[PDB]
Amino acid sequence: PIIAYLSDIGNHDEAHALGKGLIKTIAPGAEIVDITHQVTPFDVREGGLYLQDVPASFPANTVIAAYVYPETGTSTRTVVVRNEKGQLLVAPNNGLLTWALKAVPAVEAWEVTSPDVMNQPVTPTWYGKDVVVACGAHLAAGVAPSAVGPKIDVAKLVTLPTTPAVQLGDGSVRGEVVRIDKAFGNVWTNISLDALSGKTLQVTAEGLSVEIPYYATFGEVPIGEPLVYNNSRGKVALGLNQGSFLERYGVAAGDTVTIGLV
Amino acid sequence: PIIAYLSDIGNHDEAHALGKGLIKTIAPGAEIVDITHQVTPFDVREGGLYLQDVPASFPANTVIAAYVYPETGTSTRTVVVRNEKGQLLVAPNNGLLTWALKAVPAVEAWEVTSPDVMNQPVTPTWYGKDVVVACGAHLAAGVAPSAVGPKIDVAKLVTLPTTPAVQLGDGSVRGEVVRIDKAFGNVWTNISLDALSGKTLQVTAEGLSVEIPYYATFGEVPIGEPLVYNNSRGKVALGLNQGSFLERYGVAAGDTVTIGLV
Amino acid sequence: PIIAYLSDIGNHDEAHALGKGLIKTIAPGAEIVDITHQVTPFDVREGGLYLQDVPASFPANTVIAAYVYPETGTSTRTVVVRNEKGQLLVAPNNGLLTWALKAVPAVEAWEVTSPDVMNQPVTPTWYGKDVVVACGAHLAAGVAPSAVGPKIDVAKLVTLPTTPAVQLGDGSVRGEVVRIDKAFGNVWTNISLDALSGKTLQVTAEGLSVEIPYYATFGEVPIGEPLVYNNSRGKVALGLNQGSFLERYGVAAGDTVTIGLV
Ligand SMILES: Nc1ncnc2c1ncn2[C@@H]1O[C@H](CCl)[C@@H](O)[C@H]1O
Ligand SMILES: Nc1ncnc2c1ncn2[C@@H]1O[C@H](CCl)[C@@H](O)[C@H]1O
Ligand SMILES: Nc1ncnc2c1ncn2[C@@H]1O[C@H](CCl)[C@@H](O)[C@H]1O
Ligand code: MET
Ligand code: MET
Ligand code: MET
Repeated sequence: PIIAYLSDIGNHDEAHALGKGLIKTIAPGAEIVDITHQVTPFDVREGGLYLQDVPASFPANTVIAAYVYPETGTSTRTVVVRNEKGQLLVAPNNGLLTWALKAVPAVEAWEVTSPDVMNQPVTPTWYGKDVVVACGAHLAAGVAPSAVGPKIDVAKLVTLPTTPAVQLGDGSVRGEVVRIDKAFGNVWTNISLDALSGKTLQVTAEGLSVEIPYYATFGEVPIGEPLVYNNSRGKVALGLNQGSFLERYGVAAGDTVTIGLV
Repeated sequence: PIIAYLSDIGNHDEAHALGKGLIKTIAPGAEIVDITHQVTPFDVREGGLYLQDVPASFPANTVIAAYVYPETGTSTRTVVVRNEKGQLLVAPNNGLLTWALKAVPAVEAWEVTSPDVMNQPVTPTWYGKDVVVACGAHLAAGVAPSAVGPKIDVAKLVTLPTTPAVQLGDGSVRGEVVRIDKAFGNVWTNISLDALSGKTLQVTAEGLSVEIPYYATFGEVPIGEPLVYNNSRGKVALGLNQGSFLERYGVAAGDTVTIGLV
Repeated sequence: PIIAYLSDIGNHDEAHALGKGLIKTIAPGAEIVDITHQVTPFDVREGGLYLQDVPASFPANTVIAAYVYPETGTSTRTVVVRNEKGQLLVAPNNGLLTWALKAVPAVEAWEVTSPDVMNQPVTPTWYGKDVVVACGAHLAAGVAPSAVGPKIDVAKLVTLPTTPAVQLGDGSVRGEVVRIDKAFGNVWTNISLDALSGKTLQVTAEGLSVEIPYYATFGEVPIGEPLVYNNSRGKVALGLNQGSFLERYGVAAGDTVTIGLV
């Protein structure tokens, strides 16, 4: 069994590793694979976006244990979700799993109430470790999901709002910068390729209007010059060959962007 | 067997991983779990604080291999310590293990002198890899601790000084900021809750004097507002709900802080 | 089997971990050991330098899967190399493996052409995951190297240029700062000790000329003062005891440096 592990606690001190110690105590045979622990502090949306493509990439016998949990020690509970692939996801019921479940939908869910899957005495400021990680490790060790607490309708899993890309009427699409690919400065939108229907495109945002060609990969434009492309996760992206589209055009996550032909 | 691994060498290049290569060469069956490699360069105190809670969180069959070793290649030796839980700790004898052993005390110790647990030819500027990690991997592979070198009285393990919290006489406690919880800006003191005996508290430091209520977790105060709480490791902490108490009040590690009722 | 994994994609989000998911899907029994994912974006030279000492440190049954692949989705292919130790290396054929193969030379090589070792449909902007990592995992799972595609003469592996240290005639050596040891600010040159033949040395670069003694380790000079030493990888290095030689003298990677006796 594999536990895929994400938090916003950072990798710069022992905290994230104390969770790993707990995993090994409960499930010594579980293989721990970090997703990241560098989610922006308290940023449930950034964390959930990071989780979107994890289900498709990991084996079906994976437990995804993930928390960005500024609600720790409150009425906000942790949930377990079995998705269509056979994976189990454990997380605060705060919208963290919105995109992972869009990608690979939930078939059953449960609320985590049983102390026998918790690390007691649970500390109020770290439910991330003592409820989420603890329960993920019990699932990895073979505890049945239904033994964590009551079933709950898939419909009661909290979701955060997602802005659809909208076709405007002439052929251009008004959408949104979903995230920055921060290592490189590439800009990832929510605009699907099949929504625009070796052509060129007009791209519009508050800062500017530029004409940019479409290519399959960075190297099909000269160093420093821009391209629109289809990114690894199926959506329209903006970049510069071996440069930072973020720094040059100052785009930001959440900025409305409008894209259309010629 | 689990090797829990900490250094100040960073995770930004291959150096920390070359230790992992050495572990796998000596003990292919050992599971490597990083603690962190981002300890501040040369900061034995920060490293040792990071190690304090590792013994309680990890299984008893764990070897804690840890170095912040600006004394590498000198007369400062490496030691092996068996603690009350059955874990083995390997580290420079430079105070790095002060807090881990406060938390879970040493029952026996040894000086590392036998070359058969060293990666020879030992390089003078990296005893961290060639003595500490190498010996940790031999311990993980089954080498007996007594085979590393001479026994030494627990009393000769080097410790760094620790400032006790002092009750002043009226009911307030003069203490010290032990560390900053850097991902979030929470401030961790050495003041125990049972030392202050839903109340409010006066907190005093050089920068300021403010009145702050006590709660069990961040979410019991509105976003942006301060709380005193009991942190996950048993000590009094200062934070802001989804904010940085460090940045707002400018507190620092090592600052004397005084806290008392109403 | 061990997969040693390097990229320039960063560890701050899920991308590097999606490769790990793919590894576990193809080779669940493979142990994944990160080298680093913090190579500077697009910096093939920095990545290859990081890989130089990996072959010697890792077991012979290691697959080194490494990519800094700004050529992804282009005619630049991925290669498999068996080196003298029995390890397999998988990487873009773009010079990334120059130094790893200097250190432990290639005995056979192959071009990766067979789709049966690729993660199809390969995405054009991430050959790093879908060709390099995918093929590394198949090798770890037992696929034979010759089954990846056509053999190629070791001579056709792309290399990047390396500047030799040159003895100038009087006894001083003109060389080059190969890399900065970034955690600490130590300066690593390409000058061999046996090329200079408890003495003192004159060190010359554009910024300055200073006299610096030679010692085996940092602690043999007082805190804050400079030393020339032999670093862990066999070359002449410049540092300050518990300080940053980079910040004090402003040296940089690629700066010509000249060193000689008295
Ligand atoms: N000052 C603070 N205010 C609100 N939430 C905080 C916090 N410090 C840590 N957490 C939150 O504690 C969780 C562990 Cl359960 C992390 O996920 C973090 O999001
Ligand atoms: N310029 C320098 N001065 C003093 N100590 C140094 C150093 N560079 C690395 N180390 C020290 O070398 C150790 C590996 Cl044995 C690290 O733990 C580091 O603390
Ligand atoms: N805007 C960009 N321009 C050129 N190359 C880029 C890029 N963004 C990512 N990569 C390159 O994509 C690889 C994955 Cl195959 C990484 O190794 C990276 O070097
Ligand atoms: C930017 S890293 C290269 C691959 C990335 N997944 C993309 O499609 O933009
Ligand atoms: C600040 S991260 C949340 C948990 C942490 N251990 C604390 O008690 O402050
Ligand atoms: C600078 S980290 C200490 C060891 C390093 N490998 C060196 O020789 O400079």
